[PDB]
Amino acid sequence: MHRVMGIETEYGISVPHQPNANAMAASSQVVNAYAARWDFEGLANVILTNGARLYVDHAHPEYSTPEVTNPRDAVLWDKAGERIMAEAARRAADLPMGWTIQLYKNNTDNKGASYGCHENYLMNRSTPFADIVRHLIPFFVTRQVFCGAGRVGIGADGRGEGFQLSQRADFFEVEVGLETTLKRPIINTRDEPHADPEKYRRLHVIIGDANMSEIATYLKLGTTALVLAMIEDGFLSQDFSVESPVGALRAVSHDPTLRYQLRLHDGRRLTAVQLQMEYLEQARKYVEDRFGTDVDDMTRDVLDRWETTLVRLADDPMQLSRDLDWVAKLSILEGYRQRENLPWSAHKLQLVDLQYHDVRPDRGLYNRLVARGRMNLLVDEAAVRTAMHEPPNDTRAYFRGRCLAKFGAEIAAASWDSVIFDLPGRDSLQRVPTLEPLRGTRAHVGDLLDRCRSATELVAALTGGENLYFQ
Amino acid sequence: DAILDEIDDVLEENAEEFVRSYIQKGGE
Ligand SMILES: Nc1ncnc2c1ncn2[C@@H]1O[C@H](COP(=O)(O)OP(=O)(O)O)[C@@H](O)[C@H]1O
Ligand SMILES: [Mg+2]
Ligand SMILES: [Mg+2]
Ligand SMILES: [Mg+2]
Ligand SMILES: [Mg+2]
Ligand SMILES: [Mg+2]
Repeated sequence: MHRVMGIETEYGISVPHQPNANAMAASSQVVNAYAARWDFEGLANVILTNGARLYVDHAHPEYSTPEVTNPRDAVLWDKAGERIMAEAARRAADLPMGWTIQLYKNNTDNKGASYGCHENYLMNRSTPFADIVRHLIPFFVTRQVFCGAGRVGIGADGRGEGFQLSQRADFFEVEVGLETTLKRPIINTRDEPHADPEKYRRLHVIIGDANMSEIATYLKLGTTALVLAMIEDGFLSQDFSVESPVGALRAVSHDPTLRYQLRLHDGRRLTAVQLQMEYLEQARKYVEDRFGTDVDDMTRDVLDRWETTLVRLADDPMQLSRDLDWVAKLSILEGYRQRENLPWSAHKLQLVDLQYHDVRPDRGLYNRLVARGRMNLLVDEAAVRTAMHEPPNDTRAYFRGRCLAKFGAEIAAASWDSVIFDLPGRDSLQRVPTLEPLRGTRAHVGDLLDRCRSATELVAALTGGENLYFQ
Repeated sequence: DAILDEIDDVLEENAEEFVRSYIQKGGE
């Protein structure tokens, strides 16, 4: 099983003791200090040689992975984004302005502002949206039991005291809608696949916290992809719908003892962990029914880790302190509460909540846990460093990233669905559409790119071959 | 434990001022 997917992360940005600084200028310094331009057809907005987008969005620097086909690669190129952000801030410190810029891979300032970590999944256009909604809402209400990054403060304005599973939960207000910045919906309806809209839907998911833990990001993307396969195939016969799902999202988040019971329309009363176990059981039956034991290793691994995590959550969540963000964070928080007799209103607990997500290797608390061997990893650092500058081989990001690496000077602009060349001795720009996400791969264009010594040679060889290499 | 000492070594200075001044623009 594969599925085209990508992750967009808006980073928190802080520039203390700089009265000239504003969020837009600081975000631009980050984007510009790291590094062709984006093809909208005015903010700092670049495509990287790994096929990712790095740009200023809503006064935050944002990193959007290249298109990938599986959740391990999603983790890998998303983690590369953290390294890119850290390096970009270090390079911005060398700009004439000399600002010390701090970046946070989180989702709130604990004072009423939230910013987004969006997941994108490619789906069949034919899948009816009412089934997408009714099967995903209960899954999204409950997957925070392993996806949550943890938060100190209850309520969007942070005025209630205590710890909760997720940063995003208090900001959601409706079940379905177009919004992403206010009155946020559990299911966002925007459908912009940057691909053939007769074939594909792009599902745009906005409810997840950004995760530091690679295991959490892996489960977030991998379990969702399995549930989408069941929805596409019409496999789910049960009704998982719950009463008052927005209220249930908040109540689940606000109970880190994991005992709150959802009230299902069919009469059942299940905790969030129990409802997740129902989705896991169906996913196991789905994979057995479709493939037998001919299951690909990554699908088997996602199922095994999903089940193991849910079993441990129902047994004792604190045994997952090396795997899940909210557990790792809560373990530090409770350590200080015990050592220093701190109430939940203590400012030191707020600082731990935020600094956990600092991208600096020397100062971010998640990064310190990794350095001390107190966090389980999924990928190794050498591969993360390579993914900062090399694209995935099995999507159209391959063509995009390799063109920029090899012919960057002659790339006028690029986007998810095109690369635009500026060739010497030509008054017109050459737009190469890359409309299919699973074409333009190394298997399609790698040898061609190897043997072309100039962008003029490449565009010549691609001419009239659009319906071979890219669609 | 050992890890709370490592965290204490790296926490931002002026913790109450740092938390109060962490104010972000809304995003998506
Ligand atoms: N056809 C597709 N299906 C699924 N994901 C896609 C597709 N095309 C692009 N993506 C992913 O969607 C994300 C789009 O990021 P971005 O350009 O920030 O979107 P937006 O303009 O909606 O904020 C990227 O992670 C990218 O890899
Ligand atoms: Mg975006
Ligand atoms: Mg955005
Ligand atoms: Mg509405
Ligand atoms: Mg747009
Ligand atoms: Mg966006």
